[PDB]
Amino acid sequence: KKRELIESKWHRLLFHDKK
Amino acid sequence: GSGERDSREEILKAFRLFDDDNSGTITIKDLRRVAKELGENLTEEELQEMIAEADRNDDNEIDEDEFIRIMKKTSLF
Repeated sequence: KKRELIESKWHRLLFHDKK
Repeated sequence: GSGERDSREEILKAFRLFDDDNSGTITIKDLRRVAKELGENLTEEELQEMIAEADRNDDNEIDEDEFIRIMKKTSLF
């Protein structure tokens, strides 16, 4: 689901909890 | 009753941290800068997908409203 996969990047940038 | 003490603040901090180039908007350049700094060597395409997901202004820069919108959308804030 491209939508999810893309949203996951915004998620990842800020939620970059060390990893 | 958040009002002043609302997620809006945190969004705005994130907006500023993202907007390295200080365009008052988060550009593809800003996203690359952020990503690279985190270690995420993202491609033009990956970034443009992110851009396009948030962008409803057709200027290629995520403005405050758009950022607020996607930050809510994604449960980022």
